[PDB]
Amino acid sequence: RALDFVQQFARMKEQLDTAKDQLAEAQ
Amino acid sequence: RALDFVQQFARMKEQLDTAKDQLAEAQ
Repeated sequence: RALDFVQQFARMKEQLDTAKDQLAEAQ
Repeated sequence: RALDFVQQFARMKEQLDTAKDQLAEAQ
């Protein structure tokens, strides 16, 4: 309900960070 | 508790933009 969503949102934040680092490596 | 969904949609917006920029760099 709440804790599960917090974990999910931190997960997608780390997803975003991984995507940004991949992008930086690409450039 | 719609703040959760709004923040989630913002996260997906940022992820989508990152993926689009990755596509542009590959091109």
